[PDB]
Formats: sequence, C-alpha cells, structure tokens
Amino acid sequence: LVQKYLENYYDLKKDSGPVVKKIREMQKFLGLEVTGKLDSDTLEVMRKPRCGVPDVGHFRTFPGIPKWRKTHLTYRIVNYTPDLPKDAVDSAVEKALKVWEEVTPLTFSRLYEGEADIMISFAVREHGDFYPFDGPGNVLAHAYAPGPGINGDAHFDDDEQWTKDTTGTNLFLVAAHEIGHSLGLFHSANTEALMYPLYHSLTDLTRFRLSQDDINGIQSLYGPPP
Amino acid sequence: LVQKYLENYYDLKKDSGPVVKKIREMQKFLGLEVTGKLDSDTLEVMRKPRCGVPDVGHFRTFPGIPKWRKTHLTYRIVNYTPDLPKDAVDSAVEKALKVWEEVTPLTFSRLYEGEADIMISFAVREHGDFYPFDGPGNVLAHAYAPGPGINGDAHFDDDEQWTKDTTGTNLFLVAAHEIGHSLGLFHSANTEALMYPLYHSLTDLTRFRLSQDDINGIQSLYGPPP
Ligand SMILES: [Ca+2]
Ligand SMILES: [Ca+2]
Ligand SMILES: [Ca+2]
Ligand SMILES: [Ca+2]
Ligand SMILES: [Zn+2]
Ligand SMILES: [Zn+2]
Ligand SMILES: [Zn+2]
Ligand SMILES: [Zn+2]
Repeated sequence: LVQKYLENYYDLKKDSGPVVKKIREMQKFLGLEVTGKLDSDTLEVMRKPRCGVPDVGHFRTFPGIPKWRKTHLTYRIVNYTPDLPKDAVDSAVEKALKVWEEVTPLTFSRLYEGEADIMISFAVREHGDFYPFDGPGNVLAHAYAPGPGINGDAHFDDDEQWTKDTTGTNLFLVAAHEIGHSLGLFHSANTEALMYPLYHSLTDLTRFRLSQDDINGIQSLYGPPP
Repeated sequence: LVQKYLENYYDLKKDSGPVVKKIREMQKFLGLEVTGKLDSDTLEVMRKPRCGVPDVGHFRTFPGIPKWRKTHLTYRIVNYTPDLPKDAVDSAVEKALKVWEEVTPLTFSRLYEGEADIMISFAVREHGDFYPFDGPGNVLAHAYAPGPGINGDAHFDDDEQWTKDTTGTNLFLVAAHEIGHSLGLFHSANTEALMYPLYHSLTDLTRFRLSQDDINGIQSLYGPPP
C-alpha cells in the first residue's frame, strides 16, 4: 500500500532509507508530522479519497505545456454519469469553470461536437490512458496539463457516487480542482486550498471560494482579470 | 471492414456519398485506380499489413510538435520480443537509426535506464494507449510524432513473427519506418518510399536505401548533414 502510494504520488524509485525519505516528503507536503515512520495518522491519510495526479510534479507520459497560449478556451462534455440528471452535471461543470473565469482573463465556450480544448468524460478502470481508475474510493479523477490532444482533458472515475450535494462525492468540487490542472496548476501543500490533493467533504458549499493560494497560482500564469 | 479502415486511416466521419469520396482519397494515396468502388484490388490492399499511423495526418490524441528542438536525441529499448535474440533486436534498431543519422545532422545515444527521447517497446493488444494492437497481421506497429513523454515513442505489435531476414516481418524495415514518425515524418504516397504505409516484403535487404522522397522529407525539417 504505502509503497505504491509513494510510487504513484511521489515518484519513488520504481525499481529502508529511500522510503523513509519519501515518507517524510509526503508528510511535509500533506500537513502531517515529519517523522519518517508509518504512524496511525499516516496510514489513515493514505486511505482517503484523492486526486490521481502526483504531488511532486506532473504526469510524465503527457507533460504538456506550462500554460495555454490563448485565453479563449473551448470545452466539451463527452459523456455523462448516470448518477445525476444531465442538467445537474452541466451545471456542476459550468460553475467549476466559472470559478476560474472570475479570477483570470480566461473564457470558456461549450462545444457539443468536434475537438474542444478541454474534454470532460466519465470512465471506470482501464479507459485508454496509462492511468486506470481503481473502483470506488481512493483516486476520484485525474486531469492533464495544457496542450494539444489529450492534454487539458479531465477524467472522472464513474465508480464513485457523484452527487449535487455532499452525500457522496461532490462533482462540482472535484471538477473545479481538476480544471485547475487543465489550466496548468499543480497540487498545493495548503490544506485550505482547492488544489490540495485530498478531497475535502466540506459542510457548506455556499462558503466555498478559492483560497488566496489558488488565486496567486492561477494569476501567476495568466495574470489578473482586466 | 472498409468502414473502419477509412475511419482509422482517413479520418472518415466517426458518426454512400462521403464513403465513395474517402474510397477515392485512399485510392489516390495508395497508388490504386481512382474509381470509388470496392474493386477486387481495393479490398485486397485493405487486408495487407501496414503501419497503424493514419495516412491523412497524425494521431489526434498526441499531435506533438513538428520536429525535435535539438539534434542530439536519446533512445532506449524498454523490453524485447522473444522471437529474436537480444543482440539481433539491438542491431535491427541501431541500423534503423543509422539510416536517418546518415542524411541529417542528428545523433542517437542509447540509454539503458531513465527517460529517453525515443522509447521502443513491444506490446500486444491493449497496451495503455488509445490504439490497441490487433493480433497477427494488419497493424504492425505505430509511432508518435516528436515531443515530451509518450511522443516520439515507437510500439511494435508482438503478435507478429519478427525476423532478421524476410521470412516473417522484418524488424529493421518496420523500425526504420516507425523511427521516421518519431522524427516528424508523415506517410508518403510514393510506393518506393520507406514512409509508404504498407509493408514491402522486399527481396534484397542489401539493395535497401531511403528514396529521394524520404531524404527530401527528413532534410526539410532538420537540414542536410554538415
Ligand atoms: Ca485537450
Ligand atoms: Ca476511485
Ligand atoms: Ca518520448
Ligand atoms: Ca497486428
Ligand atoms: Zn489534483
Ligand atoms: Zn484517464
Ligand atoms: Zn507509418
Ligand atoms: Zn501503442
């Protein structure tokens, strides 16, 4: 468990000393106590649902480019999850994009056919890319950094119970985080940041907002709104 | 058969008039008679072993970049095919790279560990990317255009009987063609060009050489040797 967790999220030698060092890097990043041992608190954090994108970097197979070379992006919802009515998914995705439009000069237009910049889809287990999903729990979704083709796309594990509220896995929250990667953001070590790797089942969705860290990160790439 | 053949190699509408037009585009490109009907000669060409990369373009999922932004590239042989002894595969790949080094200012250094520019591997059926192999015959291999991560990589269908001579599928010939895509080349309509999509089971491997078309194509991207 801990081995592959460090392999997948902290690029630990794919082929003890090195492990304790990685355990510590993980503890520093996830806001735990920097000991180096598999504490009760540490083994617990590793069972919590999170984003599939690594913490110390980007997906090696599709690095992409640092940021979009244009401010007017297009998106398209390829398929839907049966857990929710089509209009609820559409709203969730639109509100997620709106969060980023607000703090940048970026715009998003929806396409219903063709090749859009950001393609959103639901999949389970093996879905064509090198990172298969893992059933309910653990990895919730993953997204790729800016670029052509598959880059910029966001995949959501359809083995999760996606909800409009917080009775399951909130689609809005996860989509907002994943769109962040689609625009060029990495994971943050700040526990109150949307870009934090672990899913925060927060009580009040109305009290939701990007933290200053999220804003600073996205504005350092595209600038502030005009 | 003909439907998916045009879908996969001539990006025919994924969702008759349009088909006859594509049948004709295919006939023009593959050196057949531009009729528009499923002739005996046409149905035959479609059963012949070929490269998995499309004829009217590039792989849409991983477009990559037009050419490498550096002349000194690295390559690595990830795994081997049991059909041949390790040294025979190594030679086949080295001779394939040599063909391109000769007519350009490009150099190739072999890495035995780490992330190289061009990763070569053998796979069967579903292998992690969006284009699964199809058992013996038909698609022999596929490669991606220049770029980071998976781009530049060459995959060989291990369901083929790879040989050192021409008693099966010559690894050297196919590797030389695939490396071509790895460097930025597209398929050519010239029947004597290495970049022609269909495998040419040629009699004398000593009489092998890049045609002027191959040379002109590769030199238009990287220039001639100094
Ligand atoms: Ca994309
Ligand atoms: Ca999961
Ligand atoms: Ca590569
Ligand atoms: Ca095959
Ligand atoms: Zn993430
Ligand atoms: Zn995926
Ligand atoms: Zn080819
Ligand atoms: Zn492949």
